[PDB]
Amino acid sequence: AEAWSPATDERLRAAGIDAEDARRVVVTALEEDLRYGADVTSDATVPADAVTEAVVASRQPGVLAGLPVALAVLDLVTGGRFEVAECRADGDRLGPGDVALRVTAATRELLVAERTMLNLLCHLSGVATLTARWNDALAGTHCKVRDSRKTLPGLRLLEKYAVRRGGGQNHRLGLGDAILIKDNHIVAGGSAGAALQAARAHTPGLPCEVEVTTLAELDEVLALGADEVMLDNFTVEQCVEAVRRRDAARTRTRLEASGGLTLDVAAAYARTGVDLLAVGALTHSAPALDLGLDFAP
Amino acid sequence: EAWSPATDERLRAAGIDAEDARRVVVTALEEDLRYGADVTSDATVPADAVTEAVVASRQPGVLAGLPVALAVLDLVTGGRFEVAECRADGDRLGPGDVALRVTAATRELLVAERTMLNLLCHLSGVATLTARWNDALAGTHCKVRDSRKTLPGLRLLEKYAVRRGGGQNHRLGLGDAILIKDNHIVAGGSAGAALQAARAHTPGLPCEVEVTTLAELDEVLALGADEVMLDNFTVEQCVEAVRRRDAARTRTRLEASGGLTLDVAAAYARTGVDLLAVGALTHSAPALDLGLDF
Ligand SMILES: O=C(O)CCCCC(=O)O
Ligand SMILES: [Cl-]
Ligand SMILES: [Cl-]
Ligand SMILES: [Cl-]
Repeated sequence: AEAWSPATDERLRAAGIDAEDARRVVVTALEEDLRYGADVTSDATVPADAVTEAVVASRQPGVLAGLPVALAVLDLVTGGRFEVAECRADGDRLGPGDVALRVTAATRELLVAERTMLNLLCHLSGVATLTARWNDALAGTHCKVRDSRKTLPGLRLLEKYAVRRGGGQNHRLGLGDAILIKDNHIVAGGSAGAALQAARAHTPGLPCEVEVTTLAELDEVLALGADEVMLDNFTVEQCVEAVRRRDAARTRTRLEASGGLTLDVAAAYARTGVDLLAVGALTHSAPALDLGLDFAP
Repeated sequence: EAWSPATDERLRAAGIDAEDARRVVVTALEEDLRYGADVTSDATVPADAVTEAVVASRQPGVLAGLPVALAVLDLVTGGRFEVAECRADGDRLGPGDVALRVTAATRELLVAERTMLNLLCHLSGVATLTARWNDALAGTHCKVRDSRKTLPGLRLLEKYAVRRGGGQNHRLGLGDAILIKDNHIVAGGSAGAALQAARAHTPGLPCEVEVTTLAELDEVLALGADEVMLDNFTVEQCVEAVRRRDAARTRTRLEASGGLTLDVAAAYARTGVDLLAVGALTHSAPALDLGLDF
């Protein structure tokens, strides 16, 4: 059905969704479902001229994300022949039974679109829902939660979007848009300070963060006025000490805790005064939110 | 942007679709490289540096995706890498067990590693969760199967990982088997009518029909349905369903699904049903924690 309508492109861009990446994801997903042939079940049991109303409804409480992409799927499958009666916005809180979308379209085309629409909605809503749980554990502090490059293959930009819809902040998108010095770079470079100085000199225009595993490495990069330091697998007490040394250096380096973190210790870490938590699980281990598509009776 | 014959051979020996795997790998590398080169490593790691690297598990689980991770490394290095040691997909790993030992240019490992690990940790996570469902079903004849609730773009690799965890696949897509769902019956008005229409249309294609009530079950058992999916039946309703199937004396295979979770898996396996269809295997599998250490 080759590409959807410009109205759908505008809705994707209005939402901050990368439209070319979303097209690749959608076209690929439909292909996974249709490469063995037409929908035999529906073609045998549903008339070609049937049209129906359908409701996308949540079965669990959580945060909605990906509804513009699901509409792009339906737009593509129907060639634009659908009408929306009702829709919630990405970022909205849903409870069980809440209706996220009500649409009318040819019944056979809804049956083809349904599973691709839901696989996208449920995963992205699951990401935004988990992100919101982490963000809520940070209430009462100024701490924020951030994601990582531990995304699922092919879904990076959509999952980064979902993290934003859940109240999280995006970490860098790839290897070339920001520096993140890690232990292999510190070993190679000769010290934490040497790696930090080499990165600053090689690409002075990029954001620069250095990950440390010890308080000794932290002292080095504070002495060089690093803008942002990732504290790798620090205990809560080591974070308090790290924050103490940061406050005394009066460089106002941002501190980001990472590694060894779970939702039940997130509030404890935020209380130490670190500025950020970096959480891989937001994208690599987010349980899907259970949404279903139900035809009108 | 092509890998070696040795990799095509590896993927085929494993039963992995190579064209799909190429699409997944190339797409995933582009996600990481579209903003420019690995500026961090280019500033700090010598261009001539070479290192051995170990993929090791931090947690117990089942390995899956290792030939795909090697295809990533093959592409990034242009074939310039040495394998010293490898486990096989489907092997059980414990903490510290070494899945893979390779030697390559250090900068190329640093470009390859996160793509390799995103694939390896996800697919091993799918296989690991599948294996836990299989363990809960041990001592019964009930088997676990997956579904079309796969992450977009990852269907064939995720279905592969379910098999490596000891699970069954059913339909790969919409076209390869008939599965009459609740929405088909809503649209038609009758579960028995939908079954007969499907049977008539393509007599040799096996029909599975999904029911939500014991009265619907009665209706399709009377028509001699070959396979019935019990949608959101409780444990007690499945026992009742097995009873009515036995009383109707049909050979109908019974499958249960609908929000199934691991803490009730072992109970559902003792209802008499033949299969549990579990969406969570593919849409809610926690990643297996694997790391790559120089
Ligand atoms: O949408 C389909 O084609 C199958 C969906 C199975 C029912 C569900 O959403 O739980
Ligand atoms: Cl935004
Ligand atoms: Cl950044
Ligand atoms: Cl196999």
